[PDB]
Amino acid sequence: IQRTPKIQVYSRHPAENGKSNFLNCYVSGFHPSDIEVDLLKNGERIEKVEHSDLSFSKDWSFYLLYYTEFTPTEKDEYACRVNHVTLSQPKIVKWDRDM
Amino acid sequence: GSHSMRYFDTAMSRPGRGEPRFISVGYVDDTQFVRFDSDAASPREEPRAPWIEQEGPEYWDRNTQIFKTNTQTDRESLRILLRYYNQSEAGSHTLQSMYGCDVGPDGRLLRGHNQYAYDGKDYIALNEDLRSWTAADTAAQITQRKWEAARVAEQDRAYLEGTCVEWLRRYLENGKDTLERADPPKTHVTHHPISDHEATLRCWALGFYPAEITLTWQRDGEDQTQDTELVETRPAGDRTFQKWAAVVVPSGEEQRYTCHVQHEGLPKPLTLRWEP
Amino acid sequence: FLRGRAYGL
Repeated sequence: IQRTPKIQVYSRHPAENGKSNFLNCYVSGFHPSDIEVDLLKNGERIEKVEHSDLSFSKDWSFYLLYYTEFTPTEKDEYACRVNHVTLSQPKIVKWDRDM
Repeated sequence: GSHSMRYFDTAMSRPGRGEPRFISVGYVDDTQFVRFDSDAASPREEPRAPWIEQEGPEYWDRNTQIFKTNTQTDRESLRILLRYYNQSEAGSHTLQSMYGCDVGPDGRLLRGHNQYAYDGKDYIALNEDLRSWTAADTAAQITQRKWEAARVAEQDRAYLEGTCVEWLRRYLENGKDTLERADPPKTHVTHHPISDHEATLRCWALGFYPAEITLTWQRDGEDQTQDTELVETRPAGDRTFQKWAAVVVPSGEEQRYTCHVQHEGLPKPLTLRWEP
Repeated sequence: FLRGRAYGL
């Protein structure tokens, strides 16, 4: 009936402190299409987050890319918060440079 | 190389919230080039697909009219589906379809596609023969009988062998600088200890186009498929894709592992290892 | 280029 989203958080280019980049939250494998996605900076919602147009894979499950321009630093924490009809509460996925 | 054209169509009912929202997204391989949305007056073109801008009014007029016709059909098909599945008018439902063509280097048809789903499940599909239908259940058998009687497969095959093939060929010509260019992956292997006796070897592939790629790990020249963690290929946001494959190896045995990378952008498959 | 739906379900 319903499918829970897979979540990946990562940067467009390999992370470099001080260097401008894009922070990405790829949500995929979910059904139905309504989803709530936020990018967080030190636990707070980032404003001006853009997203791709809703599409779907060969198995019919939906996918979207959420992204924002950012400049990483050693100290700053980034995460992606996602909510879907299949989730009891929002799911938080932390940005880890090695993934 | 080989190419595809696909439209991904979604119609989602939302009772008490207006008519069902209808969206048709067009792609050439992994490049989105057009989007039609019932929530929008005119279509949107992709900046990464500037080659579509040279189409002119006749193309946009006819495509806008086909989309409007498709919005009405899909909204009607959504009402009929509730009857086919004995469903209430209260719930939200999704009708999806994906169709298009695959062509070889000579631009000749390799295969056509036209499948539909209701609520995430296969509903009806045009078989590879472009003549017969696979109905998933008894409700889709009613659609199947109605389409055999109306000879719909012939009309869809015509689009798939005709319009679909000829327009992809034209899109590939107009967008030759990008659509015809394969960007090879940039690769490297990272290493992270898990414990005092195991370490993760992660083989990375970045900046590649198209999305299609094979990342495998071998230990002593033997494929490690069962033990390899493989993430889903993901978009970078600049048209390119990224993917990694990771293996858990006994510490000190890293050099017995080799990552194998196959991608259209590469003249031959790459082999790489952890370089401490 | 879009395909027009030949018939509904």
